[PDB]
Amino acid sequence: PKSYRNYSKTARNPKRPFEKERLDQELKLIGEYGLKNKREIWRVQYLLAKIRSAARYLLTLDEKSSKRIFQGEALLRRMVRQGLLGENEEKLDYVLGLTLPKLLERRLQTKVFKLGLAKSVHHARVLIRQRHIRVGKQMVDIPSFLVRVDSEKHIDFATTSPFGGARPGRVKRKSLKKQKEKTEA
Amino acid sequence: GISRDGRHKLRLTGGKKKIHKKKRKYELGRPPSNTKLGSRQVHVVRGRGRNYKYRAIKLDSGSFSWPTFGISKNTRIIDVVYNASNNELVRTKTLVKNCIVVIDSHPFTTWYENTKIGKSKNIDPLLLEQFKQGRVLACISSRPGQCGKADGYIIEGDELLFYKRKMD
Amino acid sequence: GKGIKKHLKRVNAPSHWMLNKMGGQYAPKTSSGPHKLLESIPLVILLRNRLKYALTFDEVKMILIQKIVKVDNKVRTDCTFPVGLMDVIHITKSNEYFRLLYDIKGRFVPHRITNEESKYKLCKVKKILLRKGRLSIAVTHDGRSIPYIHPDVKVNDTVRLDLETGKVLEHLKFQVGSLVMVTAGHSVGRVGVISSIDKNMGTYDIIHVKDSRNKVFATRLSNVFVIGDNTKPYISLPREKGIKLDIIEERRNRLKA
RNA sequence: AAAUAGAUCCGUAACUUCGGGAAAAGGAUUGGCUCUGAGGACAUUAAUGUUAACUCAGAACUGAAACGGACAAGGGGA
RNA sequence: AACCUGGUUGAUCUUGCCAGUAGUCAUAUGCUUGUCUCAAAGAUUAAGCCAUGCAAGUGAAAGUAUAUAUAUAUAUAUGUAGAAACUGCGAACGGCUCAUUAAAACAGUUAUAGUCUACUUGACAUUUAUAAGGAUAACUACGGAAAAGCUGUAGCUAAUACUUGCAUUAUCCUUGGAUAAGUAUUUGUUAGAAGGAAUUAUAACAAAGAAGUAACACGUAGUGUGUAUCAAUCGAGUUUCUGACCUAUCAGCUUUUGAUGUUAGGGUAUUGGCCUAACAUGGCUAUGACGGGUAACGGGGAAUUAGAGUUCGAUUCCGGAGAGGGAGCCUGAGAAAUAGCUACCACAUCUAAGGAAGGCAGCAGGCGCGUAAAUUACCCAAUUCUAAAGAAGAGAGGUAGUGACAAGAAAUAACAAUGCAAUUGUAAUUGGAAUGGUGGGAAUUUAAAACCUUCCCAGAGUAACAAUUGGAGGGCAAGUCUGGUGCCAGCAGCCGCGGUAAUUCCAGCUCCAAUAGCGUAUAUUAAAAUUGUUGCAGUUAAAACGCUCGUAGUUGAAUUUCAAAGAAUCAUUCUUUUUAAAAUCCGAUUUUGUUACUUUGAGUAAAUUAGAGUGUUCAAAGCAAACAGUUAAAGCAUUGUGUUUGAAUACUAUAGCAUGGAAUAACAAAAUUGAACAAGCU
RNA sequence: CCGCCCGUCGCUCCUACCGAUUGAAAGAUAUGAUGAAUUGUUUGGACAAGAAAAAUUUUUUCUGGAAAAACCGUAAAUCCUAUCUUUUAAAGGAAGGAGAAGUCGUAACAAGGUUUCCGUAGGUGAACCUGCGGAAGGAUCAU
Ligand SMILES: [Mg+2]
Ligand SMILES: [Mg+2]
Ligand SMILES: [Mg+2]
Ligand SMILES: [Mg+2]
Ligand SMILES: [Mg+2]
Ligand SMILES: [Mg+2]
Ligand SMILES: [Mg+2]
Ligand SMILES: [Mg+2]
Ligand SMILES: [Mg+2]
Ligand SMILES: [Mg+2]
Ligand SMILES: [Mg+2]
Ligand SMILES: [Mg+2]
Ligand SMILES: [Mg+2]
Ligand SMILES: [Mg+2]
Ligand SMILES: [Mg+2]
Ligand SMILES: [Mg+2]
Ligand SMILES: [Mg+2]
Ligand SMILES: [Mg+2]
Ligand SMILES: [Mg+2]
Ligand SMILES: [Mg+2]
Ligand SMILES: [Mg+2]
Ligand SMILES: [Mg+2]
Ligand SMILES: [Mg+2]
Ligand SMILES: [Mg+2]
Ligand SMILES: [Mg+2]
Repeated sequence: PKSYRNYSKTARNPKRPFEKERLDQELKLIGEYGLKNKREIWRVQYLLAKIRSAARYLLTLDEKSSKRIFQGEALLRRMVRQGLLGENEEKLDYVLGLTLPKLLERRLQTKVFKLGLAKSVHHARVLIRQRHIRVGKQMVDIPSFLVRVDSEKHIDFATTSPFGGARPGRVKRKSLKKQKEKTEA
Repeated sequence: GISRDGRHKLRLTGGKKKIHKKKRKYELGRPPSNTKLGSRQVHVVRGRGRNYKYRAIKLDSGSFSWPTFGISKNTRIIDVVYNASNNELVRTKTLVKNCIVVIDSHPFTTWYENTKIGKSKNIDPLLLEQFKQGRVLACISSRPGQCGKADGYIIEGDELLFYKRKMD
Repeated sequence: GKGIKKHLKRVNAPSHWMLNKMGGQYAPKTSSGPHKLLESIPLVILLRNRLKYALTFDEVKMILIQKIVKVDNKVRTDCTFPVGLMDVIHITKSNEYFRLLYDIKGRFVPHRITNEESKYKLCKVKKILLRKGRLSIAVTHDGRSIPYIHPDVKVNDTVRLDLETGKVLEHLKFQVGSLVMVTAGHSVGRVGVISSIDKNMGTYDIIHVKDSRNKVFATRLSNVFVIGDNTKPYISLPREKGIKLDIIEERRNRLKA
């Protein structure tokens, strides 16, 4: 029989292929955050649309209703845990105000750049992909990793990295070798 | 063979059905037993859960009651004289559930020489003029093609008048 | 052919067994016995998925080969035997005793009773028969025939049964103030008392039950089990004592670390 | 010259001046014997008796598979 | 995201279509392709035809052993193993496909007071005995046939195979009497704890009467095998109510030969025109009968959609049907079975010419068909099933191989010094770090390989370890650059371009778009308020019947108890008291027409969907997990013993069951005449 | 207005239509005639075993029983006839659409040189002409 493991899509196409202002805004964001394609912009838009749809449906509902209370508390807790709302704007109306830069600010790439630790955002992307970064004693090499609130003070170099207290790489050791056989010949 | 389904019938509107299923063997219809008057001869047929029913093919005696008193006696069957379904069945002398037969009546008169508490009954006359010749009219009450036996009771009162009038 | 089926597929098994939808196309397919399939669990489920004593099916087999497991004071070697609601389970090698009950969800749990409580169970009557010679036989939910029943025992009430000898100890009536456990849809482990009985003439009968928190629910008459008189229950209960909270309050309680 | 022909029971096209064509074309049956059923009148009281006359249906047996047994009696179609 | 642009004119405002745009768990095909995870795959056309191999068997105390081996005690005894064969159980489950099928099947709701039911579970029994009978496999000897899962004659011998049959009490009136002498089932006469309702459990009287209650095995008071009836369980057969696509250039249909009813039988496991005999003249239909069509199996569901809707569902689960096409039948608890049998039609195999043997819509595989689809591989380790039930078997099932169907993550550099334009850019030149892809070896994984993770060794500069597919007049983002051709060749979804100075053809360069992906063809949804219930238009653009009457259908004036008086509340919300009448407590309780409609409950399969919890390194997923500790504290049971968990909730017709109700709507009761009550009456 | 435009006739290509041929082919349904196999009853009785003097014989009885027949049923298949459905050939006849500088006239658009149209009937190479009744969408909202 067919397998029982299912799957789903994460992006959606703009429906209007050659609109000038949207295209310019997309290039803005891609250049600012150092991304690869339009597909990443579209995945973030997809996620934000799901969030906003849930918030709208909850808001049209009656006050002191059990459904609203349960699901609104769950959604607000999830949002504040993600680091998108804060401390004094947890009221289910500030959900509708979340914009694209807010979500895009929580990527491990942006966080690695902003905390010193890298000279740019392209440097930040290349370091993550080369096994140099940890998030709390677990090594992460995926630049779309979204950092939660209580995990953002634990970003640091990895113990197995030459930038984090280990042996040097394949280039240093070969140069040192050539120097050794130079000085002992 | 014979089936008992309704897929070959017409609808109550008069339209005809399309068959898309074969016969299923849990609607068997096996052929009839034509029990006749003669020396005992009974066969065996097995039903679904290996439940046996007995096919009589020839019988000439049974157990017959006198309903007024509540007494039963084994006796001999002489003839068949009437059948309400069709009289082609008295012509071949076949025994079925609701036949009218004639039986030997000596065992019943002999038993009346114990004269249980029906001792003030005043036997009706027509039964006495029947007793004089030694034969009476009875009605079968069992199903010989299912139980293998032929049992019945003596006819009395208005039923006797009905069946006397039907036979003239 | 078209005879009786012998296989059971995993996604078609009753949902309260809680089986993994990966790893297999089949489910154990309990045998025929004292309980219905949908109101019971096979012994392999109890002995591998719940108690975790076994890792595979063949290990359950090797456990049962050595006669160390008893249900209702009799050893059983069938890997798909049905166990059911009020039955007691004894394991000699570990010296353990259990009674199966519903929790506040719809799933079975082993309750870990003590040795003294392991000598009886509660059976509810389903019908009473009169047979040759004018003797009366009661039929219980357990699929069990009790001859020489007391004349005051009726169809819907429960009785307390000794296990060493199949005799009756006492019987508990079915009234307006009796204590009850409910055993089917939308409320499967709730314990309340009783408030009223309806008796609709040609159709089902509805009865109403009040919690100890003054919450009221209703169900059919056929899924009501009497477990005590007005004051106290006659068996020990799991830790919630059949008190069901709504999802908001349950979430609030769970948030204590 | 041959083939068909009496009755009963089924089934009948094109075309048409709607009346026909039509016995269109085609198909089945038919003896003897033994039985069952249905069709009237009269006079004494739902009962009882007395009495006809020819037709029409159904069934079981029977024979070298024959039965409008001789006589009598359309061939059809485009 | 509840959206629109180009095209009729010299120019304008409309109706109206054509073209453009985006999605598809939607098929095919063209160009191109470095890494990992996940995994659809001969449905469409031909329910077309098949070489070869496999796909259902089974003995660990417990039916039968001088086939024959073997141990111990000493010719004897007690044991262990066992080719063949008889006996027992299973083979009616599983797997495959979608041809038939339009009140049929199916779905939700009912009934069986009209039935059958193996294995498993609980109750529990009636009219020579120190142990009965004969006969048959395997086996031995003599054989036949080209051939086959062919078998003849003769002689032996067992059983839980096939049979016969012994020994015993119970109840009513501190001995006897009557005896009971019969489980299911059938006939006749009666009496009568439960269900809404009994011709019900049950009891008596008179006739019949199956089948049974151990002439069995193990050595654990204990089991195995077998057995009459009742009950349970795993199921089935029938059955109530409601629910489908297109067509009226399908309007009347059914009934001689069962169509619709009644009476009596037959048959079946039971009811029934299911069948037979007699009798009556019924049954359905414009609210669409009877027919035709479907490139129609139904459902759980899928795609796209603001809300309405439109289209799909061969294919993981449930139900149905079939095994080349039809019809019959045996065994059995269960079959109208097809890797069971018998015959015909078609197709086809071997032959010594007499004869014998067939069914891939099971798993691989082949031919044909076509636009359209993979290995004649490994294993029973997991999920389960069958058996004489640890231990055997299973193309069920799992694992790999092929595989740009579909889905998720994600490389093709980064950084300095100098030089040069505006802190910056890099357009340019130099130098050192970082790192996979790749080759080798291991720790692991796994039935055994293999993949993924992890570690060691070798390993980038034109980092040649070199990204593509479509476009550049407008719609629509991007050249008025350079050569060739010259209404030819060609391009162009639409408007259009091309006739010697082409922004559109053929090329070079340069730019734009998406990017390990991007084009093209057919179908389908939105766009389409261009099918309009929400929500169109009908003087002149397409469109009011020549006119009136009329049945079905659709729609229909106003009126019957209206109020008042408080409180708890930031004017408002929520409520507390009852002002007519009659029938149940010696001035207190509650009852006072039906439906539609609306409120609240019950009952319901998962998968899919919505949705709560949880860092698969993230995500698509999954249903799991979390906590202390170089090896212990601490806790709770007296030296023992890890602890805390989660797998929620909603949804599941339009019909059906229960339930509060004051508005709106319908129906009832309502006069050339009708009630109530008091008192003499039969 | 040296504008626009209408129809017959001649040529080429493509699509559908009528059509003698009692045209042809493939299916489906119904009646009829034959009718393999087989459930059930009856007939039949190769021989197997019992009850009878015996010399390892004949006769009687009971019982069980194979081959083969008959009948009522369940009924594949073949053939003839009659309809219905789908596809399809053909002398000849007669339309529509597309194309090419063709021939003949000038019906419509201006009062288009006889205002234009509707219904009906007759006639003519063609567009068209004429009779009877109607409309303005007229070339007159008026004496
Ligand atoms: Mg079948
Ligand atoms: Mg296992
Ligand atoms: Mg003629
Ligand atoms: Mg115009
Ligand atoms: Mg099956
Ligand atoms: Mg009749
Ligand atoms: Mg389907
Ligand atoms: Mg198909
Ligand atoms: Mg398939
Ligand atoms: Mg299926
Ligand atoms: Mg085939
Ligand atoms: Mg078959
Ligand atoms: Mg096969
Ligand atoms: Mg065959
Ligand atoms: Mg195959
Ligand atoms: Mg393909
Ligand atoms: Mg054993
Ligand atoms: Mg082994
Ligand atoms: Mg170019
Ligand atoms: Mg559309
Ligand atoms: Mg629309
Ligand atoms: Mg719309
Ligand atoms: Mg319109
Ligand atoms: Mg008008
Ligand atoms: Mg003119």
